[PDB]
Amino acid sequence: MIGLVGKKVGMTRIFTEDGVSIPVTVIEVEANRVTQVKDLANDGYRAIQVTTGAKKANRVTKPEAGHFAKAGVEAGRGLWEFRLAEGEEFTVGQSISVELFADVKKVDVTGTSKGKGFAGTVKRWNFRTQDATHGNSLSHRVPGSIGQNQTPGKVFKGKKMAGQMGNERVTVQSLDVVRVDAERNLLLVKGAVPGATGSDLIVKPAVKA
Amino acid sequence: AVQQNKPTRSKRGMRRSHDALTAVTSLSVDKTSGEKHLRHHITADGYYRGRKVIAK
Amino acid sequence: MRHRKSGRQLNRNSSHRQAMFRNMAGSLVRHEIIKTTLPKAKELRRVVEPLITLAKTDSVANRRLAFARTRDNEIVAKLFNELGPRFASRAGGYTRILKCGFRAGDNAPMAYIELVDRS
Amino acid sequence: MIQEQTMLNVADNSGARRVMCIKVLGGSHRRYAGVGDIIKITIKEAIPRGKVKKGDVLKAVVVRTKKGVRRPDGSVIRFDGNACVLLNNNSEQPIGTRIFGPVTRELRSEKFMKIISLAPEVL
Amino acid sequence: FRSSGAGGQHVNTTDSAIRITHLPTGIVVECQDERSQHKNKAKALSVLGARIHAAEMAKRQQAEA
Amino acid sequence: SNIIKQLEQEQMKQDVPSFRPGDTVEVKVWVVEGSKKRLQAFEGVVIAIRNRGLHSAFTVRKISNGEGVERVFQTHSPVVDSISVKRRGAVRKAKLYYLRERTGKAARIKERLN
RNA sequence: AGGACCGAACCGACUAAUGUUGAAAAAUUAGCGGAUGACUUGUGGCUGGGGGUGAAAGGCCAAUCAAACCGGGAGAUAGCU
RNA sequence: ACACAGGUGGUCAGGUAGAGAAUACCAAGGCGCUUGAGAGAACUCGGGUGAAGGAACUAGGCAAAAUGGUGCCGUAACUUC
RNA sequence: AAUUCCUUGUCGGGUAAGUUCCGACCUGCACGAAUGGCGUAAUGAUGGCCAGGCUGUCUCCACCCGAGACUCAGUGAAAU
RNA sequence: CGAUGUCGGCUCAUCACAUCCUGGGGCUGAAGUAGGUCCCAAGGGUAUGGCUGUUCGCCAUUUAAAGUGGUACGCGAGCUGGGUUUAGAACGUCGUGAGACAGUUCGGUCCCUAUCUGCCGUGGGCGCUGGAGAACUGAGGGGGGCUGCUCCUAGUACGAGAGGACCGGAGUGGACGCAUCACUGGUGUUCGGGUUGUCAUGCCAAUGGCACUGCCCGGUAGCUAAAUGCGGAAGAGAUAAGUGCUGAAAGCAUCUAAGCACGAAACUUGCCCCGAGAUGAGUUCUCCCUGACCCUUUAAGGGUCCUGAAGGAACGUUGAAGACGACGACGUUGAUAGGCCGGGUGUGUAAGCGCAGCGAUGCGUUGAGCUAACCGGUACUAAUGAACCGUGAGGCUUAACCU
Ligand SMILES: [Mg+2]
Ligand SMILES: [Mg+2]
Ligand SMILES: [Mg+2]
Ligand SMILES: [Mg+2]
Ligand SMILES: [Mg+2]
Ligand SMILES: [Mg+2]
Ligand SMILES: [Mg+2]
Ligand SMILES: [Mg+2]
Ligand SMILES: [Mg+2]
Ligand SMILES: [Mg+2]
Ligand SMILES: [Mg+2]
Ligand SMILES: [Mg+2]
Ligand SMILES: [Mg+2]
Ligand SMILES: [Mg+2]
Ligand SMILES: [Mg+2]
Ligand SMILES: [Mg+2]
Ligand SMILES: [Mg+2]
Ligand SMILES: [Mg+2]
Ligand SMILES: [Mg+2]
Ligand SMILES: [Mg+2]
Ligand SMILES: [Mg+2]
Ligand SMILES: [Mg+2]
Ligand SMILES: [Mg+2]
Ligand SMILES: [Mg+2]
Ligand SMILES: [Mg+2]
Ligand SMILES: [Mg+2]
Ligand SMILES: [Mg+2]
Ligand SMILES: [Mg+2]
Ligand SMILES: [Mg+2]
Ligand SMILES: [Mg+2]
Ligand SMILES: [Mg+2]
Ligand SMILES: [Mg+2]
Ligand SMILES: [Mg+2]
Ligand SMILES: [Mg+2]
Ligand SMILES: [Mg+2]
Ligand SMILES: [Mg+2]
Ligand SMILES: [Mg+2]
Ligand SMILES: [Mg+2]
Ligand SMILES: [Mg+2]
Ligand SMILES: [Mg+2]
Ligand SMILES: [Mg+2]
Ligand SMILES: [Mg+2]
Ligand SMILES: [Mg+2]
Ligand SMILES: [Mg+2]
Ligand SMILES: [Mg+2]
Ligand SMILES: [Mg+2]
Ligand SMILES: [Mg+2]
Ligand SMILES: [Mg+2]
Ligand SMILES: [Mg+2]
Ligand SMILES: [Mg+2]
Ligand SMILES: [Mg+2]
Ligand SMILES: [Mg+2]
Ligand SMILES: [Mg+2]
Ligand SMILES: [Mg+2]
Ligand SMILES: [Mg+2]
Ligand SMILES: [Mg+2]
Ligand SMILES: [Mg+2]
Ligand SMILES: [Mg+2]
Ligand SMILES: [Mg+2]
Ligand SMILES: [Mg+2]
Ligand SMILES: [Mg+2]
Ligand SMILES: [Mg+2]
Ligand SMILES: [Mg+2]
Ligand SMILES: [Mg+2]
Ligand SMILES: [Mg+2]
Ligand SMILES: [Mg+2]
Ligand SMILES: [Mg+2]
Ligand SMILES: [Mg+2]
Ligand SMILES: [Mg+2]
Ligand SMILES: [Mg+2]
Ligand SMILES: [Mg+2]
Ligand SMILES: [Mg+2]
Ligand SMILES: [Mg+2]
Ligand SMILES: [Mg+2]
Ligand SMILES: [Mg+2]
Ligand SMILES: [Mg+2]
Ligand SMILES: [Mg+2]
Ligand SMILES: [Mg+2]
Ligand SMILES: [Mg+2]
Ligand SMILES: [Mg+2]
Ligand SMILES: [Mg+2]
Ligand SMILES: [Mg+2]
Repeated sequence: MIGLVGKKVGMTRIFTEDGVSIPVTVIEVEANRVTQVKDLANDGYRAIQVTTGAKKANRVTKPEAGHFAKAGVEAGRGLWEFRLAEGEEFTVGQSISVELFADVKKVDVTGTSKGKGFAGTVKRWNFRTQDATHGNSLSHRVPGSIGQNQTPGKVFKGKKMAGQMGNERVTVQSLDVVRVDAERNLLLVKGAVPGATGSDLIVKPAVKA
Repeated sequence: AVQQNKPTRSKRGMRRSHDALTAVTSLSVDKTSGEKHLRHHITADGYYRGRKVIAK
Repeated sequence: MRHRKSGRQLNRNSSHRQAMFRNMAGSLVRHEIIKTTLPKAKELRRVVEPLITLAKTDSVANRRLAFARTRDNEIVAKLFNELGPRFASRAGGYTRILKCGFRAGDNAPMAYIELVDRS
Repeated sequence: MIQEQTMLNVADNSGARRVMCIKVLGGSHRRYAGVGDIIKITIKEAIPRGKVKKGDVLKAVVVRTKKGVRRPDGSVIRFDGNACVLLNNNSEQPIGTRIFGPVTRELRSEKFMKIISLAPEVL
Repeated sequence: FRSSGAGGQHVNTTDSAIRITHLPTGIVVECQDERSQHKNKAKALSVLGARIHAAEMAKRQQAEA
Repeated sequence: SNIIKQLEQEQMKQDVPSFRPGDTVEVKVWVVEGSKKRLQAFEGVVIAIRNRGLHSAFTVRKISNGEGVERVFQTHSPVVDSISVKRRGAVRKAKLYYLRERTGKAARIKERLN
């Protein structure tokens, strides 16, 4: 089953009648127009290639704009690709809107999370700090010991060290979809999706039911 | 915190493989005084994009 | 991490920038074109240009604010008398950054920040 | 939000004025206990004669915290004093038959039906 | 277990100290006197004689008196 | 944004009264005990009001049965049935957090008669 | 009145952090103990190496002390490297 | 050894607050410490604040926090008074 | 016990729990009377233990302000 | 021995199975519940405290369990220095004595800016055979895997009672991980107010400087956790111990030799992330270049005049991206940043004037004024006309094709 390319507008809440504040994330999901359907004979697998949004005519390039004028479609801002399942067909310029999610109950919002920069091990891997007093010399937030004495004469691969934290793709799974507001092109999922405000979210229905 | 073998003039030259300067790309020609300057900076005579912004 | 923040530090503590930009907002009003570095000029726009928007209503309450932001009466007597009705219709953008190359002492990117209606 | 070494007030007339959480029950490495959570206490101060005595080791259910509890609409109920009602070691039911001060709606169950049926104001 | 006292570096690494917990009677004897645990296990097995025999000869004089 | 500030102003309440810090407000909240809906009252000094539109709150500090109790009601919540201002108070501060160390004659905030 | 009390100059140097190719071959910063006494300090004098001096630690005697430094015997000697 | 955060005896001692030669801010005066410009990562140093708990830390309340002034009421064991 | 090896002696106090501590017992491995014995008010930058106050000490670290770190320009070391 | 720093702790670990729990079994002197023991199994998980320098240990209290070991009895160019290997001092003791003690006791400097391998990150170069913008297939590699209690089945089966299930389902917790700021909060030396000492603005008034942001009290965005969303799975393949079916060699018996089915948190997948430098350099879609000549040492050759494409880079305005490069947005045909305008929010009734008051002060003007990073707008200033780099139809050989 395909998913739809959203955008994180922000977070707010939906009060029930009961007095239950549901933290929902307003994902606007505009019309996802297909640009290229892929098949087993030509492409080796089955998937559609959707796009969303609009883009400046002096900023789309001629290789990129010729890809859309083949499909008969307005130049969107990106090109995402959704693996089709079995018994599921779409055409070359069909516009897909948020009423696909109108009957699902849990989605998997995949976004590009925030960027914490070069972040040390107390922030990245949740190491403990060393003792802030009792004599500690220049070693309050360091990783400490990163190996053994001469039997491994090496740090092992996949060592938890400092470095870049975030700005990576992550997937938050099984978010309970609260409202499919197809009037104003929205989708409200209960919880905290990755990425900052205004980033692209790739909302797909849940693989784990 | 200190070496055990003197690194060669091969490794020194390879370390300096990225320490080479990139020149100026192109100088922008002003359209009134005609002289060349850095792109988006004023000239050395006080002109910028035609108009005289400050006397010399 | 500097997510969504604004305001350069300029390697100065917060009681120095407030007393550096106050000297620099005065000297930009007094001379109408000053040559400073490019980050100290881009942060000067957030100080001088609100001192000219304050100058569009000559009142005793606004004289005492523009004197609290500058502590120089000659600068306040130029903001409200001269630079007030000089920029009486311009919706912001009261001053102009003119990049002027590099400084021969420390290779700083310099700039001329001038008022718009100077010459 | 009660951890070990927390001095708690006592919210009944079992006999203590000041008890100390020495263990947080219910799981491995468990840090904190909200309301309705069983802690193991020791009695650090007692009324001069009563049902419990200075130095006993027994269980208590925390009925008021200063970190409070968050209702499902996000609304929080903060108190001022960390206070608990002293249960028993075997039966795990309260000792003093008269609760003092308010309790919360997160306390009531078939387990603590006997506390919210002795409290003055169940918030 | 390691010995606990002065004596340097052979103290510091090697164990050379033995505690014996005689399980049914509960009598423990914690001998750390010499530098080798062979002269220090035998001096703690020869004290479980004098702390079990002399505590059964002193139990059958409680039920003698 | 704009879509955020449109999903909020279609779930706000249109009848929140105008109360300030210091007012002895009297909030009647719903209480669902068992399977019955009754309406419990909560009266005390407002010590803070946090305005964010839909996410608005107000902290009410009373002295219930000797023990001081605070409670941060979400203002546009559907569980606050009726906010009612019984007494209006006079303070020169916006968040009355000095009333936490005061009990009795020292927690007297005088009445604003305006 | 006081080898009296609190506390600056001044004399010290108890803890900590920094520093350890330092700013400094022992110091800075936050504290610290004495502060009319067996106190402290200026300027000169005096005691010399098996000797000085030492409220005594083998301390100190010119960044050197279980016997100074400089020259000399001297290219001591070295079954050791 | 340095245009070195050390060391160096005397003399003069203004204002307001203060018991004062403390300390805060100032006068006569003298300076901004001979590398600067950006950036606002880890991590280190020097600081500020902190939810609920308050020695659970640890070799040890190390270090931080805390206490801090004057007037008056009041002040225990012990005591060589 | 600045002395006790066995030893974390045993009993009592304090602790939810106390190899330390305090009070006693004496079976002093190996205290003892000016290489002084035992007391001792005051005093100590003295050693051990406890309690209130207090707090990032810690559960558990979060943020912020400055000096470095990082980048550009100038001068330009070192151990190995 | 021209130095291989040493016990315990702390911070990280990582492997082994002789497994503490969770999983699967056999046997039981296994009725049930609970056990006993043995085989299979390393996927995860595997206490906080009192005393001691302690490892060890006892104890308090948890826990599904608090495994045993390797790794220089891991880990001091990561940290601690209580202990122990120094110098001071004392006691007990031995010695006439200097001194001595696996006897004790108080005090006692822990250095190094990373060249290399290693590892975590992030780039530059060229390669992939014309160049370029994108979208991916996934060989490979990593991450994740823990689990309690309660309820239903059922007070059923079992049992004489006491007690009390397997199998299966539903909740809701601990611990851990990831994302996030809507909420509750922390910070918020860039916002607003109170206030002390002083100084300055000619003075009163009003304000600013400095005293840790002077000391405070609130607090926007941001980042954050204690805050709240989600996660571990289900299934599938082939199995371990184990139980089988049919079944001979061996007329019986037999799970195995031919054949066949079952079987666990392990294994391969499923789930998330990276990923064609996967040189075995892959695939698909799109775009762009259709000029003339010389020369000889004829070839995948140098050179010349014209030409300079798609695109990229640079520069600038910059970013919820960021050490620097990178990545992303924008560049007048323009909301990229600042300003401006309106709002929000925070502080909590500015100044000036008037009045009440002998005055401090109070009140009206007044929810006033100011209001950072926020939200919605607006071209007001800065984002330049160019130029620079990239070229001009893409080798050879066979094959199916082609008219
Ligand atoms: Mg960032
Ligand atoms: Mg720690
Ligand atoms: Mg050090
Ligand atoms: Mg430190
Ligand atoms: Mg090897
Ligand atoms: Mg070598
Ligand atoms: Mg280089
Ligand atoms: Mg910004
Ligand atoms: Mg600088
Ligand atoms: Mg200041
Ligand atoms: Mg020895
Ligand atoms: Mg050994
Ligand atoms: Mg004296
Ligand atoms: Mg000092
Ligand atoms: Mg004194
Ligand atoms: Mg001599
Ligand atoms: Mg000397
Ligand atoms: Mg001699
Ligand atoms: Mg001779
Ligand atoms: Mg010789
Ligand atoms: Mg100098
Ligand atoms: Mg002074
Ligand atoms: Mg300097
Ligand atoms: Mg910083
Ligand atoms: Mg602090
Ligand atoms: Mg705190
Ligand atoms: Mg608190
Ligand atoms: Mg402890
Ligand atoms: Mg501990
Ligand atoms: Mg201290
Ligand atoms: Mg302090
Ligand atoms: Mg003795
Ligand atoms: Mg005892
Ligand atoms: Mg202790
Ligand atoms: Mg004793
Ligand atoms: Mg004697
Ligand atoms: Mg004698
Ligand atoms: Mg004596
Ligand atoms: Mg440089
Ligand atoms: Mg050796
Ligand atoms: Mg040798
Ligand atoms: Mg060597
Ligand atoms: Mg096995
Ligand atoms: Mg069994
Ligand atoms: Mg493993
Ligand atoms: Mg494995
Ligand atoms: Mg698996
Ligand atoms: Mg494991
Ligand atoms: Mg204790
Ligand atoms: Mg090991
Ligand atoms: Mg070994
Ligand atoms: Mg080791
Ligand atoms: Mg070690
Ligand atoms: Mg090492
Ligand atoms: Mg090493
Ligand atoms: Mg030590
Ligand atoms: Mg490197
Ligand atoms: Mg690369
Ligand atoms: Mg894998
Ligand atoms: Mg928040
Ligand atoms: Mg927010
Ligand atoms: Mg807050
Ligand atoms: Mg603040
Ligand atoms: Mg905030
Ligand atoms: Mg002032
Ligand atoms: Mg005045
Ligand atoms: Mg000044
Ligand atoms: Mg606060
Ligand atoms: Mg499975
Ligand atoms: Mg058969
Ligand atoms: Mg047969
Ligand atoms: Mg199978
Ligand atoms: Mg599982
Ligand atoms: Mg527009
Ligand atoms: Mg703008
Ligand atoms: Mg408001
Ligand atoms: Mg004001
Ligand atoms: Mg007014
Ligand atoms: Mg009014
Ligand atoms: Mg307002
Ligand atoms: Mg505004
Ligand atoms: Mg905006």
